[PDB]
Amino acid sequence: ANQASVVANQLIPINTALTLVMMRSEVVTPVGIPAEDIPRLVSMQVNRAVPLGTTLMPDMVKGYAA
Repeated sequence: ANQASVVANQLIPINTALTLVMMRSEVVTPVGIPAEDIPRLVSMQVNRAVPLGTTLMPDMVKGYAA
């Protein structure tokens, strides 16, 4: 139920280091990367461009392992 995920706050381009302005927290379905992981994601890279409003999933971030 009320578990919040990391959602793209702007289009995130491929192979670009994640910054805090790119990530917001939102309750969405399906559930993606927990919103508590936003600090851990800073400077990690996505392996695909992520459109605005997309829920970040584990498989999209290079090197991510919960």
